Amino acid sequence: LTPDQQTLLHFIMDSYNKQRMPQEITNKILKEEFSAEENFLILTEMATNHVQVLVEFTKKLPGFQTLDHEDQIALLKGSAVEAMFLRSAEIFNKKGHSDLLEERIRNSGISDEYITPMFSFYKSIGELKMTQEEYALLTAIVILSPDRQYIKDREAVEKLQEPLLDVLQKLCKIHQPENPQHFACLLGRLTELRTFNHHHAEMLMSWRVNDHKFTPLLCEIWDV
Amino acid sequence: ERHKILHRLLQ
Ligand SMILES: C[C@]12CC[C@H]3[C@@H](CC=C4C=C(C(=O)O)CC[C@@]43C)[C@@H]1CC[C@@H]2C(=O)c1ccc(O)cc1
Ligand SMILES: [Y+3]
Repeated sequence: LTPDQQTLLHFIMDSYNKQRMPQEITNKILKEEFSAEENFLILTEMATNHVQVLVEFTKKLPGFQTLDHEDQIALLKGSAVEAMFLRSAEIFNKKGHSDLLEERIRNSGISDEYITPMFSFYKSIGELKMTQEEYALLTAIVILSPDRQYIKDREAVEKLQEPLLDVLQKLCKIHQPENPQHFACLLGRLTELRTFNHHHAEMLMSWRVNDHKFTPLLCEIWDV
Repeated sequence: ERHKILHRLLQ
């Protein structure tokens, strides 16, 4: 990596290394009652909090916070789902504690057709043996995607994402010189990740029908 | 937006 690239990675890692489930939440995962409604509530709190952590992490991505203070909204709005599912893949592969979180996820009003692809994606991520740098850079890349629905200035976003893609590529060559297609593999996983925008929207539909309540922030980002 | 809160915490 060049020094500018090491600098970029060092700051992304400093911030990404601050992400961790709050203890009060962890405690609830262990002791709260077990029911569809309760499980949804626990998940809704973890999600609301994670959107807040994403906001902060994004605010630190270089150049981001100098973009049209609205094309910014397009990005966070557009990437929240993908970032959360990537984060969850990371945690289910690290581990149990998460053993319990899974049992709650499996009885939270999520239809079996979406449970299936969620756990298969986790297994597929587990397979790539990703490093923290890879999870951090991929999340940054997910957030800085130039294809979001409301992107006016797609070219500017493109400019800020490029350097990250470049850093990831070099990292893959450095830490897996004997697995040259690793990088391509990570990019393919980003593709499977995008299908969660649809899975998640179907989950929102089932939950709404089933009369669940979200959170002011989540209602905003997902238009409920 | 409209997405007041998101605009908010995005200081
Ligand atoms: C994505 C998700 C909310 C965010 C959770 C994720 C599973 C594990 C996690 C671990 C985290 C950590 O250890 O830092 C941060 C929260 C996340 C990333 C849940 C799986 C399904 C759920 C969901 O989509 C959902 C969405 C809206 C809701 O109201 C409730 C659930
Ligand atoms: Y079904």
